[PDB]
Amino acid sequence: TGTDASLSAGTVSGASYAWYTDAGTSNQFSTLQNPTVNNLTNDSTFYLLVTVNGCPSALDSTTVVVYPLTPSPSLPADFAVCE
Amino acid sequence: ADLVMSTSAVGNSYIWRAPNGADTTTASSTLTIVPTSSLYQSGNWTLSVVNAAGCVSPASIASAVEINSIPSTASAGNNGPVC
Repeated sequence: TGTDASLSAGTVSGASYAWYTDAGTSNQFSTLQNPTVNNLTNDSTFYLLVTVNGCPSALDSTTVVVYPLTPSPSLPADFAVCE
Repeated sequence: ADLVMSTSAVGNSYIWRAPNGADTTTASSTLTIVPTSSLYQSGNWTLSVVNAAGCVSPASIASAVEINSIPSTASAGNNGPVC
């Protein structure tokens, strides 16, 4: 939680790629085969479209799983000693 | 982009022929094609000239027209935050 991560499409010879932030390809995210995602704080999803000769394949959804936040370590209460 | 065709030939009217057989005419030596019309065709275009007697010249040597597609943006990144 809090760091960056990559997404990764498989390789199709001659294909263009497009990633969209939501389903229904309403808002384009990127054009890279292997784009990155910054600042993931919780689980999210990405949608990959692969296009060959102008024809898209079925939309490929993926989920980037975000590990949960870690607990603070536990130390004892203010202590005191003599020299 | 607008497609523009012209001839130096002199006549009373000009006949322009599209690669798919579409056939239009102009009153002058210059013709323009709007991207949304049925004439915005790539391929080999020809012209013939009509004189005052209604006699029509042999068609010209075809001039090829190439209409290119528009590429994607290949969205660029950066190198992350820079100190």
